[PDB]
Formats: sequence, C-alpha cells, structure tokens
Amino acid sequence: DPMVSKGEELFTGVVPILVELDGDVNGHKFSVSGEGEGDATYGKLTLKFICTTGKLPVPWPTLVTTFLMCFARYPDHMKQHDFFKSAMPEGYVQERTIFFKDDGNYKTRAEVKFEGDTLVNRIELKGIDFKEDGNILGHKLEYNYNSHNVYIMADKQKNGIKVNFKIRHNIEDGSVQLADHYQQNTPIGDGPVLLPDNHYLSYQSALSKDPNEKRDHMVLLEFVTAAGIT
Repeated sequence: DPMVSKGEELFTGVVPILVELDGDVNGHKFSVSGEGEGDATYGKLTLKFICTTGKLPVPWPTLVTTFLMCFARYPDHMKQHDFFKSAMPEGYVQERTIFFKDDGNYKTRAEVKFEGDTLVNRIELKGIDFKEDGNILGHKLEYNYNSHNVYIMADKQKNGIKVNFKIRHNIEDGSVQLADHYQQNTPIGDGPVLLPDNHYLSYQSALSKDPNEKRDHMVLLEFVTAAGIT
C-alpha cells in the first residue's frame, strides 16, 4: 500500500526527536526542552527533558502525556489504522484539555512534524484554576507513572481523530490524582490521511533521573503498542 510505505520509509530505524514546551500555569511561567530518539518498529521512545527556566512549578509526571503517538508500534494487521504516521512529514496538530479532578486544568496545543530528519513536537501549555497548595502546585505527586490505554476514534467531520482517557497519578499519601484527558488531532497538510477504526494504544512509561544532571529534569522511557483490532 504506497500510503503505508511512505510512513514506513519515514519511521524505519531510529529517528532523532526534539521537544519544546512553553508553559504558564496560574502565571508560573516555564520552558522545557527535550531531546532523544524514537524507534517506531519497537514502539520505543527515550527522551530527557530539562526545565531551562529553573524550577519546574508543576510535577514532572503531570507533563508526561503532553511531552509522540507517531512512534507507536502498529501491528502489521493494523497498519491501515495508523493516522499519526499517515499525516507525516507535514505533520499533525494535537490539542488537549486535561482536567485534574478537584483542581485546575491544562489546555495544550502541539504541532508534531519533521524538520529535516528530526521529528519535532512544539507545545504551548496554559494551566488555569489551580490550587496553590493542591497536588500539582503543592508538588504532592510521586515521581512514577502507571500503565494506561488510550482509546482512539475517527473524528470524520474534521479529517482527524478524537482520543479520550484517564491518567491516575499516585499522590505521596497513597491516594490518586485523576487527570481526565480530552484530545483532538488533525493533519497540518492538505494531503490525505488514514482514518482509523476504534482501537487503542497501550502505554508503559518509566521515569528516572540523570545522576550527572544538576538542573531540574526528567528522563522518560515509553513503550507504545496499538491493539484492540483482531
């Protein structure tokens, strides 16, 4: 299928990644840069993020979903359903509202696209209505991350997809902070894309620290596989 081929040739081996985030949460401004690489054959991403502005005013875990679905591994039988690679190289927009239960919300806009050989994710994040001593501004979330599925449906009126899911962030007392994610993606180009049957992406994420890094940062290892079509 030459449409499938185009995504294949773009993603074949290891692809370098650059992420840039400008953020404002309740007027706490911050920027983050990330670098690493992805190998969509294995659904594997390795990234390190750095707050270039000093202290990150929110927990690193609350930014993981914001900081590359084009690196998911689609099983061979599901390649007709891979919207994300289909939109490349021109790319797609990914927009979210993320509602932290009993606290504020993030609103994000990203563009994901190639800049030469490099796969880039440029993000603007605005958070509003946060509690200054709540879980997020009060830094009460554990530095870890649970596995979740992400359910994808076509958004056919918009030549795009719609994605809905819940993340449960562990809080230091043992409870959980729900982050309800609403998401929409649309192609940046005027070219055609693959519109998928309902399916999901299974995410595993592992957070660590670079023992030689003094700045405020996060090392993220993520495995992403599509499923849910036999």
